[PDB]
Amino acid sequence: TGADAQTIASTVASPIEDAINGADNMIYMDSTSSSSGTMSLTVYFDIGT
Amino acid sequence: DPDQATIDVNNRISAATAKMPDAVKKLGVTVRKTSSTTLAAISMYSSDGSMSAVDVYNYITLNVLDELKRVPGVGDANAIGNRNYSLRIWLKPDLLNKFGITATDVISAVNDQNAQYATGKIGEEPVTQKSPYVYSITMQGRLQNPSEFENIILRTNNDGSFLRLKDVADVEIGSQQYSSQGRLNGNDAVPIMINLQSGANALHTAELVQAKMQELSKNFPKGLTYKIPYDTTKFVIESIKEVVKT
Amino acid sequence: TGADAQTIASTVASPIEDAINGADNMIYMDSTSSSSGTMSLTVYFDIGTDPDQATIDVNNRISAATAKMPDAVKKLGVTVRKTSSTTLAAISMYSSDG
Amino acid sequence: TLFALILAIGIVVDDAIIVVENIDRILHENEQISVKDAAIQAMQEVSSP
Amino acid sequence: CIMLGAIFYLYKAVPNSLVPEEDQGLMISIINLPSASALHRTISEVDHISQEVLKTNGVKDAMAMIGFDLFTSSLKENAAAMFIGLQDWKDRNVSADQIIAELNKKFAFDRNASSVFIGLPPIPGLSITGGFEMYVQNKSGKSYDEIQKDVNKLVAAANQRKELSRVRTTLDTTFPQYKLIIDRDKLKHYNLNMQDVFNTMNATIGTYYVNDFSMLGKNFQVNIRAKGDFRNTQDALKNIFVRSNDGKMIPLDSFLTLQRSSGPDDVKRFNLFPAAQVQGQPAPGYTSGQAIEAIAQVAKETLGDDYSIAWSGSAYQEVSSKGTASYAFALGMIFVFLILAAQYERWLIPLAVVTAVPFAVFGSFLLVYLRGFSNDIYFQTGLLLLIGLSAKNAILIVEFAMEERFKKGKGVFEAAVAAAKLRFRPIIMTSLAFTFGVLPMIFATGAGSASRHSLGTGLIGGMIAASTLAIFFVPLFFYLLENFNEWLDK
Amino acid sequence: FNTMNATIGTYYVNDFSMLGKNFQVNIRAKGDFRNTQDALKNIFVRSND
Amino acid sequence: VISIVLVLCAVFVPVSFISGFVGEIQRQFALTLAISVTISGFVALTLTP
Amino acid sequence: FVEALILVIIVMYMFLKNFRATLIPMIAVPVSLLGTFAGLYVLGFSINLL
Repeated sequence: TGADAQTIASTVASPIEDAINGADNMIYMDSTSSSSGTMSLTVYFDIGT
Repeated sequence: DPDQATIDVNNRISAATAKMPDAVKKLGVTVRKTSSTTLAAISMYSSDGSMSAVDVYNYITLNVLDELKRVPGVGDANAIGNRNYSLRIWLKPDLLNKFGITATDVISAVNDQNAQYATGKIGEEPVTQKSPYVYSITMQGRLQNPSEFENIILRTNNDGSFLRLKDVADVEIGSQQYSSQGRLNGNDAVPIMINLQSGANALHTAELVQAKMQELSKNFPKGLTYKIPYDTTKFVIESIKEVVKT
Repeated sequence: TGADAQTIASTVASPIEDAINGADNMIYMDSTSSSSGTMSLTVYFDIGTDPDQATIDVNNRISAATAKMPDAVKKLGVTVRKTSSTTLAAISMYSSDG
Repeated sequence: TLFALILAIGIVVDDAIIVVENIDRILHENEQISVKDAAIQAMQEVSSP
Repeated sequence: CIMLGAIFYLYKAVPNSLVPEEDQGLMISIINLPSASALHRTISEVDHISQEVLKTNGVKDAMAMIGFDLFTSSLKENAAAMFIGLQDWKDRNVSADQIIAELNKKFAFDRNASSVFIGLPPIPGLSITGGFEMYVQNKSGKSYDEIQKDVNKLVAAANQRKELSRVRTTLDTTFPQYKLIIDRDKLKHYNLNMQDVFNTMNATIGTYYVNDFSMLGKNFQVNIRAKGDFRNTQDALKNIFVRSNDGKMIPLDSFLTLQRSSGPDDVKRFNLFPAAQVQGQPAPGYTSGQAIEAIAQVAKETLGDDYSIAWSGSAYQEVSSKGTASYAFALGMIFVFLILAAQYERWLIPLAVVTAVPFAVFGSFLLVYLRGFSNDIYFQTGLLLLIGLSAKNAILIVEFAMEERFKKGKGVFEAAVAAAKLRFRPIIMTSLAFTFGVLPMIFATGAGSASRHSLGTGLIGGMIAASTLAIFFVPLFFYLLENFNEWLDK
Repeated sequence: FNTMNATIGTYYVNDFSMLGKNFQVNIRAKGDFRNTQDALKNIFVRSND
Repeated sequence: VISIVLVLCAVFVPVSFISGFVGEIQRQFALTLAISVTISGFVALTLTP
Repeated sequence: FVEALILVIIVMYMFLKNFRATLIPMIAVPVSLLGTFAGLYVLGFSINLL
């Protein structure tokens, strides 16, 4: 809370996304970041895991 | 599956650590896989009377109990009572007020004079003046024996002398807690309760327990003996022999 | 960050007293506390163990052993990493003369 | 499982003795036939049961 | 039967080994400047050693990790490890055996910085292909300056005689340090708190991490630290101040009088207790298994009533358990005998097929004796293939001998000869199509030649003696056992 | 709160080491009171004055 | 030929029952040869003739 | 593999004399080894040094 919408995706989502990438049976992921302080990152996996 | 169910509970504790009080977060909610019953119960005592009872608890929390937690299959091996010795500070409200010292003065003085902090190294790298060697810095900030704790000085008097902690309190290595004791046929004995996993082989693991206890028995001091009078698997062994007979 | 290796030896004694876990898993473990500022605690598990199972098991317990840690370490970070994976290839990166 | 094995002692020999007994019937009713051929005539009778 | 005794001596007189080392273009160097030392002086020596290793005609590329000691897995500034890559065997004219014997002789007996050159093992499981890796614990909890004085009783005597020749320990409390001595009377007489004086010391002659800042997306640390020139001195603590409670600034030279001392740089805890790592390897002739049984015996003698002779590394995987290598071969033979007894319809006939196996192990253990090899596991691998092939041909031989004696009606003598006459053509043409097939392994020129030079030298001599020495005796045992079987009719 | 928890109850404070393992330092007033109302007479805490 | 497969697998499979560090290497060789003997043995009495 | 396959070609022509006889092992050895790969795959193994 209290951060810009862009600073959340830059300082909170990036060390998370860069660390989750390379996971097993992962297809793609997206993270929405709002000025309300919320960072919602959903990681999608391959069908049948 | 014990593990599929375990890492399914985990994916609900971290999922619901948001609707959580902040004070329980810091100490951490712990999830583990262990049976709700007790597999066995070991008892250790002094066969003569020199080891007493609270001292035997320490021999367990130093040599015995740590090895019992690692034999294959056991889920938990807690010694009841928490009677391992702590460094107890016994304040006296009389002498605390004879010297105008509230208990908070002893709290910060002990918390500050007993802790250990980071120091650093001497002459590492962002240097232009050449350094031949490089040295580490040992610290030694904790206090080992109770005498050093008595000298925790709460107040510095203007006449050079200091108001030490012993002048308002008593220091002794006693016990983390004496809320419980233990008996074995009337003798002062320390109880150790051994748990089983969520789906291990009670016959297998409980036999490895007695085998490990026999290994640690070779290093017992003086008249320190042990007996395991409660074992829910010995009935299984004695009932297996009956079927071979049948 | 700082600390004589004797002090780091008293911040590894908390995960050491914590990484005593495993239903069908652990054999032994060795920690090396260094004056260089780091401590590497290597836990070996019994052969024939799912490395993902061994990783999630040892990692689940440290989340409860962090309350007794100094603040200079909780601030920096404690990391677990499976090391039974086969090492493929290594790469060296440098700038020649430039 | 150990209860079923003691239970099996009295059923495992059910088929064995139910054929050996029929060999004795043929022998006490046929002085001519030989033992090796009597076992042949036995399995002719007590195989369906 | 005399040949059977020749196999007992052939087996007892060959070196019992495990796997053989081979020339895979790879080199490692453990550079160790004297203890403590400095980083820049290690750099001055790393770029000096990485220059003369490129001088050899069989070296291709090199790279080093300055400031990380592999002897301890820690990043000590006085050491470095170097990773060297050799040229391809099509270009290099020498192997790594004499290159190491040249380099570890040129450097390790000269420079002030010790540099031992070794090579990576072929299989990552073993720790030193022949030696051990054991830890010695202490439940009683004693000072490191005394446990150092106890491990010396073990290592110095383990190298005296007995069965080992290079028993090492990695515990060293004789590492230089600066022990700060506190004066609690002064620190509080000066009206100071200890959280303050050590928080300001971590910001001057130590690294202090305050917070992070934004740049290029990533958030990096910021660290307060005195300039290096006012920290490299012996007593740089003389110009660091702390704000007192009263308001005055107080020098740390009053109560923090620094002094030299000795203590371990890397403290290691193995299984909850302080422990020391012991590494080594046996003498030229001693086997690995008994060498692990050597330190165990001598450690029960020169230790105390609180030191657990714990085990780790590969020496623990061998100590863990026993009693399995036999009850698998035994049931294998029982299943072999029954599989054949159901085929030949006789009990005393499958023994003829079994007798044609000692020929394969005699010819296989003979060629590895003349060439001077050791029965590793790549050689015993082909020994399995030869028993499976020798016994295969022997099955068909006794099969046609049973067919000739009982279907065609020929006599035992005339059938034992007519059967070997039938099987002679295929046995030879398989051997010529197989001995010639795995013949390129004898003169193998490339990587992984440790296996093929022992695999080929094993199953080439085995194939010769299992299809020229063996094909004469399979009929004899049929002649002996079948005649004895017809005797039993009486 | 820390005064009552270090006189009537037991206080946590930092730990100490001996013989190997790390044990606790625990603070509690040795002044034992059969009752309780007299305890609050003698336990003090200085204010912001 | 059928007895060859039942007797060559009788010497390849048993050496796969040693759980030692050396035995786990030899399990690779043995079971590979056991697959070869069985598969090439099946091809021997079906595809070859 | 191809060397032992060619040695089979030579041994088959030397001991039987007809090229039609050397063509048959040229189909057994490929299919047998090829099928052995399917065995090593489904059973669980993988292609490695050993």
